[PDB]
Amino acid sequence: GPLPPGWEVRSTVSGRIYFVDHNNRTTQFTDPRLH
Amino acid sequence: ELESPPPPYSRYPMD
Repeated sequence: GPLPPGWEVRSTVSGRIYFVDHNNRTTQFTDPRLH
Repeated sequence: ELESPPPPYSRYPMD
């Protein structure tokens, strides 16, 4: 699957996608790939 | 976002 190596992808038991980016150190509930 | 506060950025998240 095509995914930039900076995008550390994790999924919450709530059924939510949640990002943790290694460069900016950011946590986003918004997935840019899902749209 | 409009969602609850996301999980604090831990470098390597194992859940």
